[PDB]
Amino acid sequence: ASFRFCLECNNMLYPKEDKENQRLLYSCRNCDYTELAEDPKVYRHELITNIGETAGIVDDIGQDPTLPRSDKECPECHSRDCVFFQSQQRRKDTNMTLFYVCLNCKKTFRDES
Amino acid sequence: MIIPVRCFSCGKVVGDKWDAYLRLLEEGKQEGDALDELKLKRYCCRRMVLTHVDLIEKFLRYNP
Amino acid sequence: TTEDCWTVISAFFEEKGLVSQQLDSFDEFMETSIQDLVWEEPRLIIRFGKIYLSRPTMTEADGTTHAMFPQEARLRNLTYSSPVYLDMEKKVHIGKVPIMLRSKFCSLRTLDEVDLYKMKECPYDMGGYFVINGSEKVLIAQERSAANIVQVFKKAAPSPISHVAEIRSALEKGSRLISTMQIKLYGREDKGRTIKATLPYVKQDIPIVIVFRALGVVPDGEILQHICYDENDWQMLEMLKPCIEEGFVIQDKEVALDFIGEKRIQYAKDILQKELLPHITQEEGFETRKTFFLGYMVNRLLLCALERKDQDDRDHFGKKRLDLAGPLLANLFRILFRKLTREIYRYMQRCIELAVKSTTITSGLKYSLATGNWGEQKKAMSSRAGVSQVLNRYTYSSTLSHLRRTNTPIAKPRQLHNTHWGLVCPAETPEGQACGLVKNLSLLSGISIGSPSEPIINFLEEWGMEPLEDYDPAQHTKSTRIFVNGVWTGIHRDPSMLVSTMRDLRRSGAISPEVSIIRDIREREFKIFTDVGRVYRPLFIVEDDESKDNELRITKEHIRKIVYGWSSLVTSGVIEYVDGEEEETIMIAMTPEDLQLNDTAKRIKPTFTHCEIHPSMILGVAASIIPFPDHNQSPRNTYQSAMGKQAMGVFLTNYNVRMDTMANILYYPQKPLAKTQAMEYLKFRELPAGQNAIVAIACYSGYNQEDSMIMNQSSIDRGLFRSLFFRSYMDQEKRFGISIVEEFEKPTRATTLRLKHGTYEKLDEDGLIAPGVRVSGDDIIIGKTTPIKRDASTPLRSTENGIVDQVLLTTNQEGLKFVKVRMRTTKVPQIGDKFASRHGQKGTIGVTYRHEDMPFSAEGIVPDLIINPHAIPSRMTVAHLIECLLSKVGSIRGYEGDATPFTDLTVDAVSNLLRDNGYQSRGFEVMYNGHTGKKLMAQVFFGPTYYQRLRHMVDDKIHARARGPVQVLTRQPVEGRSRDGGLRFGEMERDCMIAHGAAGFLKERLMEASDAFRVHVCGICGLMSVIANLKKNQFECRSCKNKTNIYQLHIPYAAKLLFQELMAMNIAPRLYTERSGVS
Amino acid sequence: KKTVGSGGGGLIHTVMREKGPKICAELFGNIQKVVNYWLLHNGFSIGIGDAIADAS
Amino acid sequence: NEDYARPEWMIITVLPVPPPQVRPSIAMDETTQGQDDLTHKLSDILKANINVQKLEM
Amino acid sequence: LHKMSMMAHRVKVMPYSTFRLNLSVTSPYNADFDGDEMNLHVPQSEETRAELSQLCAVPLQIVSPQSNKPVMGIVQDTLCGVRKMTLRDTFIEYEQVMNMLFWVPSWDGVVPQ
Ligand SMILES: [Zn+2]
Ligand SMILES: [Zn+2]
Ligand SMILES: [Zn+2]
Ligand SMILES: [Zn+2]
Repeated sequence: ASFRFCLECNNMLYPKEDKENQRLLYSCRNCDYTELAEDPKVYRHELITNIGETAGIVDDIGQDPTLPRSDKECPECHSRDCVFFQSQQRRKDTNMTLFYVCLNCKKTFRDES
Repeated sequence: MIIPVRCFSCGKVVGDKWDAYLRLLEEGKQEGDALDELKLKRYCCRRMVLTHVDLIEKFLRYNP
Repeated sequence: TTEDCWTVISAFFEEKGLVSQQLDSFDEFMETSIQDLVWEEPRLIIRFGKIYLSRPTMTEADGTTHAMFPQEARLRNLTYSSPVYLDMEKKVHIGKVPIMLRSKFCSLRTLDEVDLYKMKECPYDMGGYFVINGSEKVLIAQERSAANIVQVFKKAAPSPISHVAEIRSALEKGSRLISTMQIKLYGREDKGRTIKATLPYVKQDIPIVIVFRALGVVPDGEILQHICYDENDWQMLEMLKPCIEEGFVIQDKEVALDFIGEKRIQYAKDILQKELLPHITQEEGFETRKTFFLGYMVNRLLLCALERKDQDDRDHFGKKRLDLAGPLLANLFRILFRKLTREIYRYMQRCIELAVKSTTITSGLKYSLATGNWGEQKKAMSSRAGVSQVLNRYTYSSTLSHLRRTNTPIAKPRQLHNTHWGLVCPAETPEGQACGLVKNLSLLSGISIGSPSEPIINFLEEWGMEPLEDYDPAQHTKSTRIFVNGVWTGIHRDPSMLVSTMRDLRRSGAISPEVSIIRDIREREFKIFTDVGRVYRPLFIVEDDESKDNELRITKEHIRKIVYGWSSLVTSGVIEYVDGEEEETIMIAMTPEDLQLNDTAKRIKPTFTHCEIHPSMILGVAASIIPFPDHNQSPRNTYQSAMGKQAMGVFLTNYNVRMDTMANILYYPQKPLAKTQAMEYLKFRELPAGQNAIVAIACYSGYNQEDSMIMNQSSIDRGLFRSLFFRSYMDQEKRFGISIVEEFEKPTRATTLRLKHGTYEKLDEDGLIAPGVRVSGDDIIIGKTTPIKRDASTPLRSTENGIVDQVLLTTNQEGLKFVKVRMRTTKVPQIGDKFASRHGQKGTIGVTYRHEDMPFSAEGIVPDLIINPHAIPSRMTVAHLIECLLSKVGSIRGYEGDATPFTDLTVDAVSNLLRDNGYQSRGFEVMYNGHTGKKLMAQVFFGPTYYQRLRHMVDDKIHARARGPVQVLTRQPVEGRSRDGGLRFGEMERDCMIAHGAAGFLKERLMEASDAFRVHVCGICGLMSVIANLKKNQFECRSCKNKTNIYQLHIPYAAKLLFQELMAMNIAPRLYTERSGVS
Repeated sequence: KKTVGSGGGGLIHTVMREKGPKICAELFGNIQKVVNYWLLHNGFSIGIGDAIADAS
Repeated sequence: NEDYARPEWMIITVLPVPPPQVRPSIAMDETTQGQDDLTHKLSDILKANINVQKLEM
Repeated sequence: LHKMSMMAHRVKVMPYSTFRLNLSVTSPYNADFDGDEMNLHVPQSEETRAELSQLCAVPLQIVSPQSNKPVMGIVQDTLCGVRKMTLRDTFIEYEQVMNMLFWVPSWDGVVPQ
């Protein structure tokens, strides 16, 4: 996504409606600047997350000895040296499935069934 | 703290066996056998010397 | 092999010794630290320079200034401190600093074997203690939640606040302010959510928004630059929305610095350079960095507040430090020196135009160390008591433990956390009250000292380190950020090489082995800790340097090689110091061997980066002496871990020249029949704590019931478990500036009478007794008087007695007569004295039989002790039974028995070796009842086991009183058996009796057998006024003017006072002998 | 334990109720002296061997 | 109750000074000090009374 | 914390510096001999005594009112052994059968067939 703010007095962008033409506009309440809407989405809540399970996986995630070793095989390079874990979402209501990543691609294949 | 005249457990003397022991060590390099020959059969009288910690030596290095 | 790592361990103590920490941390204060402290906030409206610290001296009247020595100060009750001088600029003597024995400024530090023997100092004495006014004082480690670190706590449903993050800050070197930053977060995880933070001196709390504009960043997106490092994290961003609107009312730096109530705005700055996050540095042109910090904090916050990271583990030892001796002498000093600062300010505020009584720095230090109250003296008790105690000297392993002890100021702290592994001993810790709040350090653990930051800061900003100043979160995606001592010194790109270079630089030894470096890949960060107070242990390095397969760097050549200290063993990259924090990101292998069919008897056994030197090194003094602690119920080990500190033996060898109050020596000691390889370093063989009793676990007379044991009189006569008991009464000849001195004589008559009860006939004319004298009852031990001729002579405590063993007279600095007396006494084990093994199997004597009465075995062999089988099932302590077996073999086999933890020895193995010698494979033997000679229908577990004779012998407890010395304030009896006192009859004892309906008896206690008193009340004003002159009958009671209506009652004097008190508080307790309110 | 313990049916509970306080208080001393004596001659103990499970 | 306790008597005019047995001294035989905690804050009160008066005259 | 935590006992003077108490009365106080100490108080009136024997005597305490059951049984050695001694396999001959009846103070003076 990577949405935007605005130059001149660098602030948050609040949306307003383009009355006479019927369409959405975005603006600022410090100056006057106005740019159209990037997307119709404004806010989302999500009471049953799923984002943040893949939590930062730099390639270096294979030199951290405290991680388990699995001999499966990625959906691309077809290797057999993979590491895994469970969601990093510390939510008492999460589930316990294993996500596996391979040091020779970076997929997120599970073990679930 | 010096050797105990007579063994607590059974009563058998054990005062003399001191110099004898510390010798059969230095030279003859024994334990088990030395003792056996020193006439120290059953573990009861036995443990006395082999468990003795001659502190007196360091004490003697003291002035009065 | 396994037996090899032992030699490695041997190599360690040969050079560092059990008390490294203590000395090392002391020297660090003397050598360096002390200077840096005096040169910071000195100069007064005239500067100060280098300081001189001369050696020990004794300025006493009737002599010049005798160069004093430890072993003397002890006996004469002095102070092992030396002078301190400083060339002040506009030579001078300034206070006496107490040196720490065996350190660096203590002359002993050089003298060799024979050399020392000549200084009277016992070689086995590892020193490490101070000698204030005689008694050996040992500074106790004080734990405290580390500073400068990011945390996050959730705050309960009932509270306007949801979560909160805190960070304690203090200058690692320089004053050390104790002001913490609080960045709260009101509005619980529901309600319609502001974010406020607390600043020093600000009444209310301030909303983060203003704080950004107040720094120098007023527009958005340049702000989220610092906060969020991923424009695509809409979640985080959302939360913030309502907050921006809060500060939307302040659109610039002027009002920003304003609202905090031109004068304030100017003042605002101040509060940013001296109050706002005061650590890091208070310079000037660094504003930028902190902004990135304040962003990284609010980040760490939400990372939890969004259920992505758990709440910070409050008891994660790694985030806790330990202020050893060296550090303490700082925060204490400042408080003083600052009063010294403003003291020299007072002399200048008297000079209407040398003086500096350098005893305030001497006596101040003394106060604390003597009592245990750090914070100055004065009407300031608002300090902490516990610090510095009276070093134990019951047994050697007792004393040891005490120095290696840690405290921890106050249901969750008391827990045994994971982090405690390796660094602290799991068992040794006091029962009841504070239990777990007093931890003892493991053998391998050590504390940091204080290395330097720059030689690694440079080493960074000269290897790939693009400064924080100019950062772009989107341009620089995976930039690995690095933290230094809780500060963010910029990020770094690919670190993998940068990392395994500094760590290799350390292994050669050019950047102290004490620094900590932790890389948290799972977040892309690098923790750097140089700090002073970080506990660390040592581990083996593995490294895959095998281009022909997949192996430990260390070889059998390093081993046999053991100019080669332990410092080289580290200067060769064979061992690393891993603190609790760094531990988090490593993987440690247990057994070196295996972790790189079986017998159905032995114990079932269940990428590697490091190995454990040896598991039996995680223990401290207490558990270290327990044989097979891995065979007993753990909570039991924890008991012996305490009782050990209470047994008898020999605590030192110079003991024959010590004039200390209370001391016990076991007649004939005995090194155990079974031992730990570690004992080899605890000099235990030269200082045993007990004897090997010929145990026999069986039932007999029924006097060995309920944890009470039977002891064979016959061998008690042969000197078994006998012990000497010392005590040392001391006195002085006090004076007054007004020439009035006391005397040390054999007083009699002379107008006063004020004398004691016992006899003085056993007093030679020097006013002292002789060492032959058989003292008893109350007999005066010393003879003193006070002319104002009243006796002030000291009498042997009524309950005690024995024989004098050595008396000695001596001068005092004030040219007074110093005299100490020592009394000896042999203590024989008695049908009541307490004993115990090394397995929490404590018990006292119930009776004592002789050889005949005693049960015996065909061989002849007879037991010295008989404990009951019932003390085994629920106690679960099995190792005891095992210690017995093993020790029954080493006895018969003559070979020393190894008992050390996890080795390759089993009960089935030992059993076969015992079958090779001749006796039953399980120990058991036949026995004939000493009374009839007939065999016992059963067999018994007859075998030699080690037994310590703990102190607490009857004759030190036995107490009985019937109308004795009464207290003064109350007039009830007095406390303690020592003062002939009386037992309390507290609530619970009352209650019971009342249930029994023992009305009268109770009334008879509280009155006849204690207080009681006849008071006269007034029939009109129910008060205790009446002037009852028991002769001329005259009663009276003015104010209500009566003399006719008066009553007599019998009430406890204790109560009468209660009333007088109540009266003195203006409340009026009317007592009526007739009901008046009716109904 | 079941028959001479601090239990309901307890032989003690009954002797107090059926014979009285005195006799039962004495009853102890007897039952004691007797047992202890017997054991004194019959002997009794415990050792590691009482804690090992069969080979198989 | 106008007789046993009237609201007004909750303020003290003349202060009841308690005797030795209430706040005893503990001498080290006889010719040595030893004074109670209260045996200090009484003179302190006294002084705070004296000085007070010596500011009201 | 018990009604039985305080009871009147008959004095028996014996040697050696220690309070010698009966075994069966261990659990009421809930004591052991691993070092435990005990307080003793001494009555003073002529009536006090009666009050001690008529309300605090050990025999009266045998039955605890809280659970309408006793509070003193046969502990350790005596208990453990009585079981053995009871078994059908347990036989005793005249020689011992004599020294045992003698040991019973209450013996009716009649040898059972
Ligand atoms: Zn704008
Ligand atoms: Zn792949
Ligand atoms: Zn023997
Ligand atoms: Zn009156």
